[PDB]
Amino acid sequence: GIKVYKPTTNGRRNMTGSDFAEITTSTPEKSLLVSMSKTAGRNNTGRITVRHHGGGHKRKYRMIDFKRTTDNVVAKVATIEYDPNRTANIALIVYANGVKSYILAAKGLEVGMTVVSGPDADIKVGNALPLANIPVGTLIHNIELKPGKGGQLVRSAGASAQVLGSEGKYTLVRLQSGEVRMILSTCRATIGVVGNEQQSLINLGKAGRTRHMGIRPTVRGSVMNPNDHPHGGGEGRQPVGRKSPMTPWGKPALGLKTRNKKAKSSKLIVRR
Amino acid sequence: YDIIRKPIITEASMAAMDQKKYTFEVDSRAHKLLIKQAVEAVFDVKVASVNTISVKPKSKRVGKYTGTKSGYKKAIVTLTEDSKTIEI
Amino acid sequence: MKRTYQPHKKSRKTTHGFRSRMATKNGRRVLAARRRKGRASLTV
RNA sequence: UAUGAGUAGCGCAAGAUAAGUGAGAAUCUUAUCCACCGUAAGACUAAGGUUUCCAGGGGAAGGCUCGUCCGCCCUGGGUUAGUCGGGACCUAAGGCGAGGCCGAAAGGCGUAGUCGAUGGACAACUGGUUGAUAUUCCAGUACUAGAUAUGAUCGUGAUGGAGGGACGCAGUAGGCUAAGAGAUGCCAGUUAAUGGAUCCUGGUCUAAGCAGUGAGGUGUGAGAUGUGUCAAAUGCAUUUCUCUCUAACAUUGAGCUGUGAUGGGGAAGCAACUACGGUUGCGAACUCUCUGAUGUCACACUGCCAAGAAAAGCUUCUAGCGUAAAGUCAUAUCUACCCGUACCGCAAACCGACACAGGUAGUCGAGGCGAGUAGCCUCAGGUGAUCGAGAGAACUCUCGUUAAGGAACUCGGCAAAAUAGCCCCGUAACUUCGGGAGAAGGGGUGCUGGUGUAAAAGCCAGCCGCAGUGAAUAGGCCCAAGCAACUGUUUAUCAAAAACACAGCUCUCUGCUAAACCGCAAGGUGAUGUAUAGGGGGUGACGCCUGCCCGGUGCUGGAAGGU
RNA sequence: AUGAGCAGGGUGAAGGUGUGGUAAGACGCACUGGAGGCCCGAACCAGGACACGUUGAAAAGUGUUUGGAUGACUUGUGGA
Repeated sequence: GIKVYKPTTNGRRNMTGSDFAEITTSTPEKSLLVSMSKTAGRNNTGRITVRHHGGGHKRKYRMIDFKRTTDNVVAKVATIEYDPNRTANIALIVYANGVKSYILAAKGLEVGMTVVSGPDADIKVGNALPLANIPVGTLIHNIELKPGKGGQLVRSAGASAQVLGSEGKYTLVRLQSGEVRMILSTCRATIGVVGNEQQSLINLGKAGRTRHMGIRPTVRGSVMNPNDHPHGGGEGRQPVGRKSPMTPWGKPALGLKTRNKKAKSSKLIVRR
Repeated sequence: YDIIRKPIITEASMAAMDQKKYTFEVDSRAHKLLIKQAVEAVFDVKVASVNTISVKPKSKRVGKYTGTKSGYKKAIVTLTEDSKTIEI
Repeated sequence: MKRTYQPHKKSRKTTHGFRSRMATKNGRRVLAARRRKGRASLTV
């Protein structure tokens, strides 16, 4: 879903348009209170601590149902709203008790589908079953190794997820890129699909509109000083033959993997 | 109790006399309601209120070093009528 | 052009007030140097 | 203490005479003209300055000269609040942080909590008033909150529960109004030199209340299951429907209409006396037309994506409520704290060592032309900014000209020149199809009467002109190539670019208490992020294309053996 | 983080609408309509060039041109 801008002026040359085109109207709900926060990368210490960054707005976040540990209710979707934050969109929900709960939206849902889990429900889009209930070869997200603990894992803005299999205590699941974790089988799960898909291909001309995105620009390492970077500056834009260029910090970057195989993990793996 | 400092005699003091007002001084650690009722006690004069103002200290030179003359809270005694003015 | 100090009252304090200087166990030490010398004043 | 040297400079703008003043006047004061600024060089207001203000007196230094003058000096006064700004309210960003966490120590972190305005909460506004204070002093009107005095009656209804406050940007339309123009109307002068009358002030009302309205949004409600509102709730949103969506109704609302409020304001002037300077007193109409805002409704609406503070004051619900005058309204009269309040503030008080040629919030900001807050001359207002006189040397620098010729000068049309306004014609090249492009080039442009221009140009004829955006103010163009796409950013105290950056494109790393990073750790970022995300490396749109070589290096992976 | 702004005037997209257009869309021309690192040009913010001065008004300027001029703007406030 991508319109264009007409190439009127320079800078407005390509300007791959939005096609929001789908989202319910405007005005997100006011008791969706999450306080705004900008570390701007810099820490408790606060020098920079974290690279090129900054320049968005007072991004008034809002509580999505990260966990959805609720039960078998008319969990009515009402609206699918815009997200400033994350790539997929979002949706309001009222239960029987008259609450304002709120979920990540999907591809093809609609207001009044009221989709819910006990894990009573079947395989239709929007159920928080565990994979102990979900059969083989399905398209899920929101599976996190800690039961009673919502999205930290591959509930994914972007595309959703898939599941190959399961055995015993765990679940043989791909994420992307030929990767499988085996997750605790009675941990919750939301069958379905991501909200937005094409929000990987929008090209936007102005450096300043990427500043409206909110990252101050990224320097190359090249013309930087020997004081600055292992790209040893000198005559011209000279090449770098200095054995696989790297961070301004002190480790090589290309190639090597840095697994930390000595983890609370690695018995939950794929070949890669 | 009588912690009124002194009166103040300007050319506006006679305008205060015609206005049934005064220009009296007290210590800094004060309140216009408190010196109001103190004035009511030792004077039996019927006060409307007092204005606010104090004076900064005047640090000029007085002598061969700097005359660090101090400020004082110029109390504008706003009376009502039908009471005892004091002509001192 | 523009010069360094065009301070306001918050500006002239909030680095050098008696609790600011007193605070960090350190500026009060150099204030105590300023006392053991005992110059024209202390806090500014 | 010389010296240079009585030389540089005398710190960006024009005063002038007469009279006073004194002892001594250029430079002090007045009068009278001139002059300048005037989207300011006005007024008012932040920070700041910290009394510089004013009155009187004086002139040791200071004033870049003089100096009776002064931001200089002595002396004396000068700043007034229930409502103005803050605090006695709340809270962001942040800071401190008992608890706790870790750490040789000091420490550094941090839950509760605590302060922290530039924010959000809320009553007063007109007139007069000094040498100076005015929303502060007082006349008139309030309102806010409390008090004690006084017919309630069970009522209050919380830290809970809601609601609400409560918010992005752009742009258009009105609505009204400040504000301005024109005449009605009022007051005073028919001016003196051809002419011979028209001349300029005129031109009020404050908010609060009382009652409505420009109008706006807004859908409403009712019933039942409540399923909940960590307890409860009649308050709330939704289960389900009767509807019924007239929008009645809930809900806000510029201005105006009267009232408020007949309030003294108001000039030529008039008298009086106070020097007759001045003060006191007295005294005019108070109309309408037209423009009318970016102010106003009001982020009201429309529209578009970078999707847009906070709590608290406030309402509602009940847990409670001696609920018995807690409550509660009438009633009555008082009260309403503390700090700040003067002046200057585009500036001789600020910050530039200085009476400096910088910098310095914000809000208003006249007419006439004029789109215009640009010009240009005069409003209101304010100012003459600090050494002058001579003489017009040469020279130095800012300005105006120039035959004839043109860039022949020079490394280089470098600087200056010249063009530009508005309208109306017209407009190549390639193009990523928008542009180019104001391409270029062309024409017009004053006034008089018509007629048509008022909504409205063009007509006609004439009058003229050296000249018709009469001056001011306001593009030199073209061809071609290289580099860079572009806008941005770039060494303030040299260098703005081909340098950086940038979307883009490429690769690689990271499945999460991420990787990476910061810190001894703790803690935290990364991000309430989840591989379309995060980190690193390259290159820098779009179009085409990215060929070969794993010997070596590094990387990755593997394990037989050596080590 | 909270705020303040940033005169005017063109330009004209997208969007929307309606009819000729269409089986029906694509099309036609209106109408809105302004989005826009749009343009000119004020304040404002810079400093490209040039002259002046350079023991300078000045520890970094003046003066004349020049750019941006609704943004990656400018900048108050108060912080790290």
